[PDB]
Amino acid sequence: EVFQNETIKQILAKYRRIWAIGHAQSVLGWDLEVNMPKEGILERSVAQGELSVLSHELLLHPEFVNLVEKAKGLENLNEYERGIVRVLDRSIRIARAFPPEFIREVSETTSLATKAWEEAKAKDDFSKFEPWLDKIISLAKRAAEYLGYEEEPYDALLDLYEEGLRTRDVEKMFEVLEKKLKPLLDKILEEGKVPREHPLEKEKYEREWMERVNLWILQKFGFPLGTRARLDVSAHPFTTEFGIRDVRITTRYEGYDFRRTILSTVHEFGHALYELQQDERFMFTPIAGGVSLGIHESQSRFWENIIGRSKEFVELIYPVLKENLPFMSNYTPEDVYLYFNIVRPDFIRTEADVVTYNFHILLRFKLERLMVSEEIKAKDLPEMWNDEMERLLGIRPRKYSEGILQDIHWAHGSIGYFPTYTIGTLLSAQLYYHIKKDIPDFEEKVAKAEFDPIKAWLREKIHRWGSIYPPKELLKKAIGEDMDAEYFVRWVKEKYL
Amino acid sequence: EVFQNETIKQILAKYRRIWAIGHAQSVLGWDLEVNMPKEGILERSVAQGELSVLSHELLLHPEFVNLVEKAKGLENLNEYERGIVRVLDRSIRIARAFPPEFIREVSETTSLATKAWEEAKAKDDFSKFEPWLDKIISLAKRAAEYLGYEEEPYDALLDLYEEGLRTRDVEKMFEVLEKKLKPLLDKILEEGKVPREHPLEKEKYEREWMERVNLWILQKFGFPLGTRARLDVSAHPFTTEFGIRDVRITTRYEGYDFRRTILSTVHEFGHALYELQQDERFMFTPIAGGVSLGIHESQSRFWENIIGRSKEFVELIYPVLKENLPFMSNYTPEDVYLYFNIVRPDFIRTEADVVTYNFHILLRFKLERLMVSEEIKAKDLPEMWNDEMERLLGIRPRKYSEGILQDIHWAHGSIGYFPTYTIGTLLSAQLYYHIKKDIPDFEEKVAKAEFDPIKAWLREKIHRWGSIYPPKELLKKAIGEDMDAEYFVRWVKEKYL
Ligand SMILES: [Pb+2]
Ligand SMILES: [Pb+2]
Repeated sequence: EVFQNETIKQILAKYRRIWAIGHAQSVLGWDLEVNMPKEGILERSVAQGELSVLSHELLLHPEFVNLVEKAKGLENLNEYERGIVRVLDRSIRIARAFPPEFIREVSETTSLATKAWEEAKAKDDFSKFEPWLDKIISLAKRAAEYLGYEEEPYDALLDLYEEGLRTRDVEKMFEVLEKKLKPLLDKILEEGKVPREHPLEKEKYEREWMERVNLWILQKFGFPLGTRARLDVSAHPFTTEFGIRDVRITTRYEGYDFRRTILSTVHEFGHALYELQQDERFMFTPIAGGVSLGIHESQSRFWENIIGRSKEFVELIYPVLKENLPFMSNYTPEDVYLYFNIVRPDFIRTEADVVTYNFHILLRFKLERLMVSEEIKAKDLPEMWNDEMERLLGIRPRKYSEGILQDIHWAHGSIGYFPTYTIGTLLSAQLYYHIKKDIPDFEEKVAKAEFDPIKAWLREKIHRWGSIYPPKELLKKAIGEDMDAEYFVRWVKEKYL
Repeated sequence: EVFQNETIKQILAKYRRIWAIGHAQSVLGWDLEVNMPKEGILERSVAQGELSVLSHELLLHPEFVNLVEKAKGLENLNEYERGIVRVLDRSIRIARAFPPEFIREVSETTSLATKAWEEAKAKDDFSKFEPWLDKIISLAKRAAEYLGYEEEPYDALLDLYEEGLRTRDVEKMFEVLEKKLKPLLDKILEEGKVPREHPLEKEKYEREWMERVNLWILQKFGFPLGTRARLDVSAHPFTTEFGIRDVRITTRYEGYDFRRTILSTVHEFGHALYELQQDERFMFTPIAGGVSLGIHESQSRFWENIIGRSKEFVELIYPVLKENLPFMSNYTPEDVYLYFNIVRPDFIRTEADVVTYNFHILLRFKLERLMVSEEIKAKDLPEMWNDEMERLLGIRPRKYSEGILQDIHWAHGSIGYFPTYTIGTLLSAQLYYHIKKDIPDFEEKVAKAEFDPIKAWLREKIHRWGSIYPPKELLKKAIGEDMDAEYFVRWVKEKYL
């Protein structure tokens, strides 16, 4: 049926091994964050490394590569079998772009740069990370040359994190935002409409109270606990796919500002539902699973912002908040709504509201493009970051930790990564209007906890496709168009004005 | 220092990969029992299988095998480097003894036999497992021929589960038992000394009560929770070693008969301490970790029976039982002692007291030797089992589930396995007297929760050695003698008379 071709089948058979190591890498990663006794890190780390080299070795074995090439030279194949080849070709390609010596240099520099960044952020000192940032800039440019690119070198890094993404693509969405979203922010901020803060931010809670609420919400979403999924706690919330029938998410309980743990769980649910609603005929193959960071964040932001911060979701969860939270006997459902939608330009990207969030990514996009294109100097980055933070949000970091040092990404060498976050927020708005068309009683269904039709919509339009088509081709096919920042602007306009 | 030789080092480097897959297999196995959502079994199972073949493939790679052979031809090497070779030679040897076609036949037959046994036990029908038992008997004999053996074919299976174990060895310990332990049992059973049952067996408890007690006991043992170890719940208690700095044990809360969860946790602690107190200079090498099932059960039975069922341990935990168990306000510490040491011949091996336990293994030993030696018939096994149960314990199974069908072992094909359980019980007694010599205030230290000297004793005598020496050579070196069933008899005599 789905996989008929003989060459395709020999590929998939070998792929199972590669798939198996990945299954193990997932469990290892998850357990490291969730259960592993502190001192087990050294042995966990070596195990993780030996497998990564093994995995890489298997993917590039002459036999495997020969089969892929061969199959790529076949015209008989259906879309599914073709997907296998597109996906695996991109993998083999990216994998052999880096000379083993370079992969080594990066691992080394990265490891040491993260450690140097980690203390530099805590002690507010950019000098302890500066040199490392210059080394990371050089590697990025080299990487761009190893990968190859048509227009700009930055296209190569961007394409690394989002298949088919180009600098011109990123350049465009941010233009639409700077001219149409920026003013909307100013207007919102000056009318005193929504508040910049809320007293519920200070309300303290005991872990068990909120885990009762989160649990309740996940059950309302139909999250298959104990059967195909799990919810646990970790330093930072994340989602993992051990398989189509085993997807797990985590969250954290800060102990205060309950909005955090709630929306964070919903955000991850969004990533999980996607993996959960994959097509089981693709099990053990490279076509199963989300196609990219961008499409993936479209799913997490859909559930978090489109639904989680909507008034209906607030009414739905309101009674549950009252039952488990004592301090809730002093607030009304509107109080919770205003709380869930506060808008306030601030220093930290991870804390930014939905309106100010994308500007944090835009500035990171500008510094990144310059870093890899012109001859930028690390020692000069802090000021460019600060001037940008000031030009977009009116505020200026007073210490490195509130500015250029807040995120780990650059120290890990993740250059060209940041823009996929904006893509998700944008796509989450676009998707909303398209579903708002086939399900006009969207809001009513949310208020009543009838999410099956919405889950089913997402499945048919995005999820079931897995990695069959590249990100862009996937959108056209399912939404009849490409990404368009415009929707995000309307969504915001229609929500705050 | 420890690993100097160049050939040894190239071996250890390649071994890391093999070691890494094993690290992953452990995590996979553990998570399957402890966290995995029910439906994730298919994908977990395939992952587990692909790795086992990979592992096997790596162990037998010409490069690896050539290095081992080469090193085996070196006379310069220290005991440690030598240990590496002994261990790896035995592994490569055992691994290539079975033709790939045979490994396949067994996997197939085993899988289907376990399923057929699983229903056969539930529906009390031996016919649904009988044919499968005949197939398993044939494989066992073939296996013995593939492995090779000097005296009996059964030596080959025995050696498979306990390096260096011979049928003559097993034959001996059971002789000493049948003539010296058997009467002791009769005497004990006829004087009304210890009871055959206790009312505390019926006392019900809520999970949280007992997990407070278990937790307390593990902390009294110095079990490094959150740092190098964990305690969780699973269908059946077991211990796993993800690493020297990551060892985990589980237990279960039946909900009644609290002795079970307590001693079971202590039993597993025994296995864990062993892995925990390994020598870190052997990390990532084949010499780190327990040498065999036998030595391992010596450690679990040491802590479970030598200490866990001793009067001092009962006094130590007594106050804690009172605090968390309401129904305990009706019993005294002697009541708990009698309860912990009841003696009663019964049908189920896993439930047998320490005095009647070894007879369950002796009968399994007799049927196993005949099955692989003479031309035994599956259809005739039930009656031989029943006559043996009657000849040793006076009772006769009335249904297959109480007899020949109670254990999974044969259906898994684990023939020649059972005797390692007796070895552990025996060795746990021998060890007691040897430690009773260097630490005559043994009992006093237990009553006061001063276990460090006892842990240290075990480390120096057994644990630190890892897999450097074969089981037998290990005993001689550390205890100045070989296993001798006699000690177990005295221990029992000195405890019940
Ligand atoms: Pb996310
Ligand atoms: Pb055990």
